[PDB]
Amino acid sequence: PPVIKIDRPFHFMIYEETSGMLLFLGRVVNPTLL
Amino acid sequence: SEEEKAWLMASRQQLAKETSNFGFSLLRKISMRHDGNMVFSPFGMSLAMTGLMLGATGPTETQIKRGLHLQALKPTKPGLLPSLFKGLRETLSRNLELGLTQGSFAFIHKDFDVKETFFNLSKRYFDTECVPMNFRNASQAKRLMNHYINKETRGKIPKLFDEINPETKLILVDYILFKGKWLTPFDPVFTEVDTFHLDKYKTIKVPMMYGAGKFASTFDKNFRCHVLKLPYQGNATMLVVLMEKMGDHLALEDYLTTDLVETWLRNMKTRNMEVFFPKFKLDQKYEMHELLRQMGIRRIFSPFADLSELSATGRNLQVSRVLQRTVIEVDERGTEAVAGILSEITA
Ligand SMILES: [Ca+2]
Ligand code: NA
Ligand code: NA
Repeated sequence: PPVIKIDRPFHFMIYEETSGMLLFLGRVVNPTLL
Repeated sequence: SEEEKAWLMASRQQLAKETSNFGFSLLRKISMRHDGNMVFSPFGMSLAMTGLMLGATGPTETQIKRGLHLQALKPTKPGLLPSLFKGLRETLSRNLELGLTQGSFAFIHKDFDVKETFFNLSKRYFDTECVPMNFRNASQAKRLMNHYINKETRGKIPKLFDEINPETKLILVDYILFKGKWLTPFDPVFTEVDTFHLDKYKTIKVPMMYGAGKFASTFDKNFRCHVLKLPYQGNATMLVVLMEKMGDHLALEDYLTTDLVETWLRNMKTRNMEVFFPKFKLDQKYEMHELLRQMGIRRIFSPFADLSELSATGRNLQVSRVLQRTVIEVDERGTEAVAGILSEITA
């Protein structure tokens, strides 16, 4: 079974799909701090 | 009537697309001065700048619209843009499964006379709650505003305000609160500390969640990045973009556009797979005064600012400060994210 392993820095976007409105946008380079 | 609905729908699609592009432009600017974790709300920023536009007029207002990538939005009607956020707010408020609420405050200095037409339009479009406030009593003003914002963010932003400029005449504050539940939750039993690579040399150990199920994903051969959809209930989703390679590689922020995002969505495939995704908690705040000037929004921050839709008498007002603060928590059940955006108006 395929795997995606998010074990390194990533970007994220939270979208509302009907409007296509981008609610939140960011990057995590280190998930143990703020 | 059917044609008005189609047209209002096309206008709303345009607003969303342009707000996404505004967001990517802003991320790029933020990343010039910040090398760590980042988060903010493109939607919240545009909604906040649109709130300000009710107070602004002439070139001051038009430059704001250009800055938001909203130049030649398909119609040229009075109140069109705020009416779009209003319409969008009423529909998003109806999907109860979405878990998205928003609101608006106007904190007004007790001696500062404001045009009723401003109150009327703000209430009409943003359901703004007006709270008179003595800004020459710094600590009282700070406590009252912080209580209000604390309540509406459910304690996720306890102290949006610290320093109070005693020349403040009005502070507009917009908040967005999103509580999403994953469509496929992570079972907390399987969450264990695992290796996360900070760069090519350093690793750290982080709480890593396990998910199994059908998930939509795709690999962009060009950037060498995996893009993964993590859907919530009520037709929202988190897109995660993961570069395989760490090193001298490409700054994704320099190429992030709606065209690119749509290319990824167009090429998604669904299949049973396992997802390992870390828990995280961010809390980021940015003064936007200077970044926004870097996107060409300038006059509103100058002594040429025309905010005469605001004052019952006399516009010698300007925006001294625009601050956003955003918190996000990701865990096995879902995502909770809250954004509070303030614009301070001074004499
Ligand atoms: Ca009215
Ligand atoms: Na201009
Ligand atoms: Na980057």
